[PDB]
Amino acid sequence: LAQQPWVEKYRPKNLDEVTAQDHAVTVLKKTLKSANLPHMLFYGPPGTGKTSTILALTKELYGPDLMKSRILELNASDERGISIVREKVKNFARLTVSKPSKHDLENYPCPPYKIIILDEADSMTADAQSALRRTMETYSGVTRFCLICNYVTRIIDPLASRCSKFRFKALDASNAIDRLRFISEQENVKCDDGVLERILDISAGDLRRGITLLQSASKGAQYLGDGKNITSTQVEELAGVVPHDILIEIVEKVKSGDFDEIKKYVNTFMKSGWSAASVVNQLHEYYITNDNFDTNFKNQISWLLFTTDSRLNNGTNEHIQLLNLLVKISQL
Amino acid sequence: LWVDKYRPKSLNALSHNEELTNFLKSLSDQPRDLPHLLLYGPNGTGKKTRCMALLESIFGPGVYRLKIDVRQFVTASNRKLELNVVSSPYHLEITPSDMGNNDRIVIQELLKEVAQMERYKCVIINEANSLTKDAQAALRRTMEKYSKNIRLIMVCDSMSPIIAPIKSRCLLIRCPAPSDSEISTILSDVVTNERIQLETKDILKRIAQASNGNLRVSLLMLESMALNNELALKSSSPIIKPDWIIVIHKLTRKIVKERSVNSLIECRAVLYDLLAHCIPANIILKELTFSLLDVETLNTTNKSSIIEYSSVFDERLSLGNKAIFHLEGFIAKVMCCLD
Amino acid sequence: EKNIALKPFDIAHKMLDGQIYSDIGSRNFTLNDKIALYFDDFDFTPLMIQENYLSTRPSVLKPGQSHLEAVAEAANCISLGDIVEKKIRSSEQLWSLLPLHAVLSSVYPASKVAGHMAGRINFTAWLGQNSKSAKYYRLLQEIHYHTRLGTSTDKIGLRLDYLPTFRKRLLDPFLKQGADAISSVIEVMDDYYLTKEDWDSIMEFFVGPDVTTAIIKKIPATVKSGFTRKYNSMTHPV
Amino acid sequence: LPWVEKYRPETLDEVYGQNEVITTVRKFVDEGKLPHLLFYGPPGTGKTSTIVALAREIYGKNYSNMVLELNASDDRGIDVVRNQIKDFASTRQIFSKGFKLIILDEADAMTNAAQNALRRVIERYTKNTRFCVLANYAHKLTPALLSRCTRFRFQPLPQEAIERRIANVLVHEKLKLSPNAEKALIELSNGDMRRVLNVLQSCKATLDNPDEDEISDDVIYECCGAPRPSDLKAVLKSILEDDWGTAHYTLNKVRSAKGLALIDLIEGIVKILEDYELQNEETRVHLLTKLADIEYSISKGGNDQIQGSAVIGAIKASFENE
Amino acid sequence: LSLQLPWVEKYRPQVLSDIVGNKETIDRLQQIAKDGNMPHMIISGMPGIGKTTSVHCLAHELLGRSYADGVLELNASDDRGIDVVRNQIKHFAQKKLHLPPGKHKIVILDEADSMTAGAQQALRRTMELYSNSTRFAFACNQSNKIIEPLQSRCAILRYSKLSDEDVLKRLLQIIKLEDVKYTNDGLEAIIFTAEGDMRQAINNLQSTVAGHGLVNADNVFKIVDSPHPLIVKKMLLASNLEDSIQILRTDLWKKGYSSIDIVTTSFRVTKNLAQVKESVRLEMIKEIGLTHMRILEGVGTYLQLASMLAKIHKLNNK
Ligand SMILES: Nc1nc2c(ncn2[C@@H]2O[C@H](COP(=O)(O)OP(=O)(O)O)[C@@H](O)[C@H]2O)c(=O)[nH]1
Ligand SMILES: Nc1ncnc2c1ncn2[C@@H]1O[C@H](COP(=O)(O)OP(=O)(O)O)[C@@H](O)[C@H]1O
Ligand SMILES: Nc1ncnc2c1ncn2[C@@H]1O[C@H](COP(=O)(O)OP(=O)(O)O)[C@@H](O)[C@H]1O
Repeated sequence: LAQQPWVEKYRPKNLDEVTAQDHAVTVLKKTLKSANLPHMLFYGPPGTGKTSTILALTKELYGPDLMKSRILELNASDERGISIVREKVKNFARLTVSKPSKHDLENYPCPPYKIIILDEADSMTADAQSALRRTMETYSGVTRFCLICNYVTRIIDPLASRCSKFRFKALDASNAIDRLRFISEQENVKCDDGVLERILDISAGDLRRGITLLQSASKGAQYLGDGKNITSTQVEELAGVVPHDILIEIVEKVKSGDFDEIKKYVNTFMKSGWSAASVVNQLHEYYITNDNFDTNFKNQISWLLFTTDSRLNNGTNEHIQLLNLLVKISQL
Repeated sequence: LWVDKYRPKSLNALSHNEELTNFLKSLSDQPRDLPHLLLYGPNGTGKKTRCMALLESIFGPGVYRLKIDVRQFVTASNRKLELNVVSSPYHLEITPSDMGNNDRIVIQELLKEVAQMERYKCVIINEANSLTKDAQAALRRTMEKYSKNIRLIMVCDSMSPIIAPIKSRCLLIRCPAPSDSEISTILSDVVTNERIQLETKDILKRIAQASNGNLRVSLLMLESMALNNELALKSSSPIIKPDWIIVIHKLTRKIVKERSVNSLIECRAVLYDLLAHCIPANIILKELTFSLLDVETLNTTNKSSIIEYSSVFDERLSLGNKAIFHLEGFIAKVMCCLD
Repeated sequence: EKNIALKPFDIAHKMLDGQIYSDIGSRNFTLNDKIALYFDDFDFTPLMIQENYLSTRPSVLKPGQSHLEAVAEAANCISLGDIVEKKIRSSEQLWSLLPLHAVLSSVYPASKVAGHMAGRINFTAWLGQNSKSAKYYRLLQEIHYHTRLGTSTDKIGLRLDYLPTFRKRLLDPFLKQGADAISSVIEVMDDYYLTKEDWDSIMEFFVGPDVTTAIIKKIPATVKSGFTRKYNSMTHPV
Repeated sequence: LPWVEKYRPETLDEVYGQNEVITTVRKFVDEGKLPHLLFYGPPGTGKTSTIVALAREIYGKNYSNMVLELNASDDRGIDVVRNQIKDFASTRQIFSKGFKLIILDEADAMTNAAQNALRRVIERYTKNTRFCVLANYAHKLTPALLSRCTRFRFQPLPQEAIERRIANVLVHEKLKLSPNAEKALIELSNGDMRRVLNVLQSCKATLDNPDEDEISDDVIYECCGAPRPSDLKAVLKSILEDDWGTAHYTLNKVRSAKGLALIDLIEGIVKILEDYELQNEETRVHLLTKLADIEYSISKGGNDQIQGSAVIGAIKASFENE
Repeated sequence: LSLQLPWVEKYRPQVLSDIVGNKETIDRLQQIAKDGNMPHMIISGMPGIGKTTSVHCLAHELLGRSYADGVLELNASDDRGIDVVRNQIKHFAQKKLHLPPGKHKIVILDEADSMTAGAQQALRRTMELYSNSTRFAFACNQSNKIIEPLQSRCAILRYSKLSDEDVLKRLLQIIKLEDVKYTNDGLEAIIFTAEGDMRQAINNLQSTVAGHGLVNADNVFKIVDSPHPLIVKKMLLASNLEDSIQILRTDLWKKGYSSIDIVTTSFRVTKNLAQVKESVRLEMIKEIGLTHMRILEGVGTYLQLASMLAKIHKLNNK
């Protein structure tokens, strides 16, 4: 087949192929049984199957052929704000509804409305969501909106009231690793022990990021050409994750507490090119979930890490911020 | 200059980071399926050289037939903008951060023009980490749209300012700075090519250590030292440092020696002199901080206070507008903690 | 009319007076009056305060507080006021933050170091330095445009790393060889598409011990005349 | 039809709360006069309700031929809606009352140029048309636009009147509402009657058996998409009592499963902590300062896990002061 | 009450001697009217300081009571466009009118900052074309938005925020022109709300007179949208943090007041807290401004106000 992202390639086709989402799948099947389809609001952890399930529902509603004409997939995270997204929605709604063929009508319901899908709707501002609600109520006759978001509480009350809400449970690690293993076996990807587990850990359970990272690792293995199994260090390099050995060395340097030793180690470390934000994230993960530190140490170090992350997010010098963070922790 | 005369013009001519060279050679073996690249690492390590070497491996030596042109763009309020675009018969190089916040429209217009004019043409974006978030979103949209004819090779020093959506669509490649042995080998090759007399090879090791892994800095330092010593480097030959670094070290010694308001006024004068001659404020702050931390007379408490104030005022510089306001505050805070 | 130029000096002198910061002086001259003093000329008052707040002899020092600590606090507040000013000038609707900028840039920093003016109220030097920095950045941009093909660096890298070495190839040979180094200097300039104007501009970027004004002045006029004559007598790459 | 339109009162007798505004408006209706009016305040106070009540009391059966309602947020912008205003002002009828009436809603959501256009239009048609401007705040408008219309500030309705209206809606719609659901709805809508009616109508639709089922507070919170107090209380209890690992796990699990943003979680936890009886005031000072800093940092982006652990540490550290 | 022209224009002055704001501007305008040589002028400043009224008075002081063609006012940000406004200006300037020697026409360019560089250059060309009979006064927001070729020929008048004394002096005119029953607290409240804004002060006075007639603080702040300064003062000066938070939550946040209004009123009240040492007032103002900046960046929550109160309480109790 032609080159295609593995995220789009391995989306479930129909509702019956969505795993670990039986509650939302059942409610959506019941809604599909009814002729009227209300506005929908898909929320849950990222990479659980929101877009996959809405696409499967659309394909069951319209059929594989008519689906492309009745769907406007938009992402609300793009800049220029309300104007572009609302103008595109208005143009799609004012566009004449495509006439289904004889085959489409006899085999699929082909309802007379066109589904509009907004991704990352929670990132919209309050004014943007109010304008979206205005647009939804203006063209409510011929368009049904589906909002995909991670947090339902970020959606304003007037907009959330108009939409039936479907909660997607976070994927069990077993289900995610089984899906990744199936994808790897289908694509003939050689992996060592714990490579898929490492991919899931790096992606924090996000199956979308896990699939993307697996595809990148497969491409890197093809580039290497040796035919050997993909290793954990390769996926760590691809994801921009500092090796655990360097993190342990940083922890030991902090524990010793010498200012000059810490400064020298940070100077050496900044030459390797590892991202400082990744170091801060991994230090947070190591220290917070460690049973060898008491409550007061974690109370202080959480604020230290928060301050360092806030300063790093402002576009500052990584070397100075990392050195300050490591020096402050060594004094705890 | 020797830094430019002996720059590797091909993937075979690279001498350090062998694994990265092998990876880049494999990428050129399949030109059709070339992914978008994001190259990150310390400054002066060979990122641009490797970009050009990969381009030469794909398209041939014609990538080095570079010509420069000025493209004129217009924005909403008829503000004519000019951007310098270095072009070849095969690729383009742009630095949209030169346009400030107007980088978004420039990127959109130029990428649309290149896509319309078109197997594909590579666009190299320098200082990708300093792009605005809106510009990065526009770059992601152009990646999604014109991926058939446009392949992006972004170069940055830190990958953190890059937005997450871009990172997923690009191949992250890490360029560690060369070790001291590799820098010494490169300098040895340069001095053998230029016929420079060396009393001992330890001179090259000292130059490598003084450069702190910056290959460009080490090469330029070697050239400067050779010219000073009549093309004959001795074991007693001093390491030559740039003028601004010498000024900053003098300022550090002045701050450590005396801590008073008059000293602060004279430090203000020195900082004005440095800023007026195209020395960036962040560079001044970093050099001043790391010169202060190297003073032997200071104790642990003083150094901790210095690094904390450096972090605070680095954030304030990034969020600020007038550079001299923050550097003076940092120096004033440092003087109080030492006294 | 003609006293407009003297108005920022009067405002800076009045706001740094330590009398109006004592209890009686505060009662006679309230905080509203000080913010109004800022708003008399809001373009120059923050600059004048930042310029002149090191030249005072503080009389409002707290017990156990030195002059340097008050200066550090004033500088910290001035930095915060600069951040506020940047946020104000960004967009246009943030004019409501003008009193906050007044306090953070003019009133509060003056409160810490208020006293007797030890000398004279000097006009702000930030405007001239900003113009000088802009001019030198334009010159650096032009030089980078000329030398971009031959060098692998950005503009800042060109200033920090390349230019110190260019000095040893474009100016140092004149000191040791005289007019005999004209050919080598021209050859180096040709390799980077550097004109005589670029050669003049490059020598203006050096600071500290590397200043070239006196060194260039000490070069014999015959050497410079021969250099420019030889440059004008031959064609150059463009 | 939306329940907002269905239960909009047809006469001034059914309006509550704003006794002074009702009396002043009733004087205008009794005398048959209609001057320029400016109604402003929190949403859901009954501005449009009062104006339509007075218009239907004055004009009567010919309400459609006398008035026109407009929204400043419509797709037509400002020029096209001004053209519509001109077209309505140029309407000719066989018989008509003293003046026309045009309703402009959300006037404060327009640029100063649109306010200038409205200023230049208001006195243009005074001879045969009267203008009313609706907004959330009056001082937020440009001063010259403020002076063209009579000031009438609207204040949030008392809770007793809101409860009476909710009971009336319940008995009219044959809805069964738990008292806890009533308290949750009143707290969430904080006096906005439009929010109350919209949530009540939407909750009825979600009932598989609307004729016999009862709406619980869980249904209300699901419909509004708001953090449940029970979840926030559980998170706070885990933070205060359990160790760091348990608190971190509980916070992440709850706010990922229930889909609560970290900023909304912080807001809810702050609201809950206000009722706590703390012996030391430094506890409150540290809590407020640290939580505000974290909330500000969240708006700029940053690491989400780090911010969550920062919230946990800020809450734990402050309570060390007892 | 019947249909009345608003007092923002009904009782506008018609002579330069009856204007109190910007005494330097008054002196210069009187001198220019006496001399008869009208120069170019920039009168940019914050809105509501009555620059349009001042130039309107200046026109009829330079000339006689002639207004039909000698005085023109227009908005540079008009919906009709820059070209239409420029054409109207050219038509007015080229329109012949009986002018006394030296008494040139005056054109007021309200909101002149909207003019681009090319539009400003075209306006300069038009001014040079009609320099023998026309002069320009620019009523824009900012002087820095006007190009140097225009500014070099203008007599720079740096209009700034009016002081409370000027506001009181100007409002005394309306006070004596209207049958006002009032108390000192009411006038103090009216001056407090405007804060140097003449148009806002006049509008608030007219609204208070229309609504209640009597001018007392309670009715004035029942008219005004801003939170009552007494409530904010009680919130700020409370010796116990829980009392401050309780006052906030009950009287300000639950009353529908926006966070912006709350921080603005807190900033205004803290400036005038004469019973508190000025250093403490400066610290409190710094905290209030920090929370104001946080609100203007889009946070604007109740937690920010609570933290502001906590920091102010920490400062007060040391
Ligand atoms: N001999 C040699 N020189 C190198 C190599 N890599 C980089 N350099 C030198 O390093 C200098 C600066 O590298 P540059 O392209 O600016 O990398 P960047 O600034 O980090 O993107 C170039 O002038 C090269 O001469 C290498 O592999 N071999
Ligand atoms: N329940 C599921 N069953 C099978 N695959 C899934 C499921 N959820 C996610 N995926 C995988 O994740 C990828 C895309 O995830 P997506 O549904 O876009 O995440 P999100 O829920 O954030 O929209 C698809 O390739 C799909 O194979
Ligand atoms: N004081 C009140 N008395 C009775 N009903 C009210 C009152 N205020 C609001 N309502 C109800 O709220 C509904 C819509 O309120 P509305 O007037 O649209 O709010 P807004 O003032 O934002 O326009 C109306 O149907 C009305 O029945």
